Amino acid sequence: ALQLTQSPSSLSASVGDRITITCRASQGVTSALAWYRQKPGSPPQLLIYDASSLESGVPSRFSGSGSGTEFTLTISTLRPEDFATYYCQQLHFYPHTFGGGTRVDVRRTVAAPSVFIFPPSDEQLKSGTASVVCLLNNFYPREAKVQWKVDNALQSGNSQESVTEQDSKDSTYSLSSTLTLSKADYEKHKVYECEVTHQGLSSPVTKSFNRGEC
Amino acid sequence: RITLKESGPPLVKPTQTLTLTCSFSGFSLSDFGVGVGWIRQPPGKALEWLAIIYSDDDKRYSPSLNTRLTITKDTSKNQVVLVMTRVSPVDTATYFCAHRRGPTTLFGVPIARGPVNAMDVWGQGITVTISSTSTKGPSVFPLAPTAALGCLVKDYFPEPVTVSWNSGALTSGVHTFPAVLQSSGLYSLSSVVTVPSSSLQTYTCNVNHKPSNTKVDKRVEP
Amino acid sequence: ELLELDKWASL
Repeated sequence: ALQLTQSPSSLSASVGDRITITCRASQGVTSALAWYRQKPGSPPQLLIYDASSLESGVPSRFSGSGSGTEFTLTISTLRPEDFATYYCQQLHFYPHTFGGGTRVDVRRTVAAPSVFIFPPSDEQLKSGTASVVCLLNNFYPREAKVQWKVDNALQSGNSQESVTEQDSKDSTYSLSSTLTLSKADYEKHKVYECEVTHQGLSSPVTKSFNRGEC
Repeated sequence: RITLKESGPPLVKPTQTLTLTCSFSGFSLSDFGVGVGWIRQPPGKALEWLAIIYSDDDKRYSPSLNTRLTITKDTSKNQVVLVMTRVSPVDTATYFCAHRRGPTTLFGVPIARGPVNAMDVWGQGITVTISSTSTKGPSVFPLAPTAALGCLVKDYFPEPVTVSWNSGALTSGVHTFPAVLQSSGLYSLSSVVTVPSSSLQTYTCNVNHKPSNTKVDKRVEP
Repeated sequence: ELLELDKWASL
């Protein structure tokens, strides 16, 4: 159906900045568009309704413009409580589509992740499962990417990652990636590799170990 | 003042039927043009529209979900109910109900339709997890080699689990990652801490998963 | 693409 694309998907800024977010629709939605702000752990909060109407109780630094297929939200002077995720919603057609959201975090200097790789414990191996974890510590910006390799074979569908919320003093993010194998499969290989791609690295950093290598 | 609140079960099993209730106040589903809709949000994901119902009983559903959704209102109890049949793990999300204004009227005559373009008041939301899983305490494993180390808290259910270091004395350089729901229906997470490679001071992860009364202290070394 | 209009698109 209708596509509602937000740009950008992520954005870094500082208190006092003037930021703009956009939402484009694959088809005209007239003025039936709404903007919301969502702080972690809370429900979305309405800011702008009908493309440009300021919702009651909402601070005047929020403004919305556009019609048809192009909409923009602008926050003239970023306040601390504006670091959050924003969404746009279309209500001209059913179903009432939501955009993918754009995250607004605190900007700081680019910082590459300290990468560490942990092999499975012997205690876990006894249980028949092997978990290999990769840690990307204190990096910025938030976007990063982990690729697991086993004897140079690219792993896919067998890992899971999770990210911390931006640090209140570092303004950094940390990521965990767990590669999961059966003990049998784990013991059929030797080189376990975590390859990391980040904007703070000239090239990809790879951290690895040789299983059984004592 | 308008307020909505979602109620229902925090846990449901796959293939089951999930029934959610939106209890509101400050408005009536007998009031002209007023609507109540349901929106969901998988953890770390975007908002996804589910359905809406109006005071004239008009109903619409998300097309990719209309074979499993039923929305109904009880005008006299100020409630709206959403039934989702044959649920699966992708259905775990936080569920929200929200209010939609009807058109502005002047002497009982609609004069402005602009206010209907938004969902103006939302409920706090209810978290629903879909797992065929039973209460289960975690297995704690060491994550051993600034140096990094931690404790892998694996295979537990349900949430949550608390993790501290050195009984609450180590706070700096600690990162307890949000848990991931594994394909098996059990959660898993890691808590790591970064320290001066010089320090290797003892380090132990205090892990407590109340749902199962599983308490574990694991010391981690090089 | 063929979408159904909202309740108030023809008010």
